[PDB]
Amino acid sequence: GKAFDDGAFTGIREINLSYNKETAIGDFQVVYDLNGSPYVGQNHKSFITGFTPVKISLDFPSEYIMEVSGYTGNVSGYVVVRSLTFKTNKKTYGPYGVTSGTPFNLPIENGLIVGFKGSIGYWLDYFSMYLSL
Amino acid sequence: GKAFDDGAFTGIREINLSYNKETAIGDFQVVYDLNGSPYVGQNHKSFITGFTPVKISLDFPSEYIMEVSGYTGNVSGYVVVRSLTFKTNKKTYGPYGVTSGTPFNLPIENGLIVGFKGSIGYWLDYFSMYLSL
Amino acid sequence: QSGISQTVIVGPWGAK
Amino acid sequence: QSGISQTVIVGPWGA
Ligand SMILES: CO[C@@H]1O[C@H](CO)[C@H](O)[C@H](O[C@@H]2O[C@H](CO)[C@H](O)[C@H](O)[C@H]2O)[C@H]1O
Repeated sequence: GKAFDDGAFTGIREINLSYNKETAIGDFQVVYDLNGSPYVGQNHKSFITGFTPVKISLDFPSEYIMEVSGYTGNVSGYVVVRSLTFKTNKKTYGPYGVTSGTPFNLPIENGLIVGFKGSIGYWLDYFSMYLSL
Repeated sequence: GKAFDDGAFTGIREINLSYNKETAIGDFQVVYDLNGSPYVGQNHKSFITGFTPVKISLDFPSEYIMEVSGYTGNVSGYVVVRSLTFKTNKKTYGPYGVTSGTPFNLPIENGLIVGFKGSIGYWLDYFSMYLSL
Repeated sequence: QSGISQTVIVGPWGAK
Repeated sequence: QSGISQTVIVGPWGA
């Protein structure tokens, strides 16, 4: 897959992703907050197409992500993130994509996701998160 | 369980925990660094005995934890931390306990675990970790 | 704010 | 040091 790294920003305003329930999470793009103004992140796109796009539009600044969880599993020989769920103080968005395989979750007791990095080939291979106060 | 919250420190020097190879994690205790001095954190003790103690003595400050992982699951009907594994830049300590149930993992690409909080009754019920640069 | 300094905390894992 | 600010990073998940 093609590695990406957004670096760190002030907060998150919108998450844009795509998935296919038969396979895994496909594209990923975040609209960040940068010093109280929207910053449109790079769109990190799969090698292939056919996915279902979703827009998660957060009521920033009062709504923020409290937990990112998911499943990883093998799709056509590739171990990829097959499912994502984003839980905010206001609501849960997801699961998007097939909820079978090995679960992961990052719950946050204090602090803010402020950036994403990872890798996307045919599917989202993996991702990490920047956290700040 | 009985709640505990050590708070945040400069680093970790040593983890003293106990486990049963048939059940879950019991006692948990941490010697932190506090600005260059060992800080003996309070021994957080299971309400029950029968555990096998483990002393994870890190080569602070050159050695530091890069991933904490484990399993949560039912024991006697309670969800508890059944297993913990501490991987550092030098070597892997664990798994300790029973490697069964829902897996979890917090890998750290950048930054440091500087504190623990949680709750222990018969077993370690749950926990969280303070992170810092 | 207060005079208490803050730190990122991730978790909890385990009983909810 | 360098002139680049740093930030805690957790991950990755997926493998
Ligand atoms: C038998 O004693 C129990 O030990 C358990 C496993 O360590 C729990 O600590 C239990 O305390 C109960 O824990 C549950 C969590 O699933 C919940 O907090 C409940 O409110 C609490 O009494 C303890 O009695």
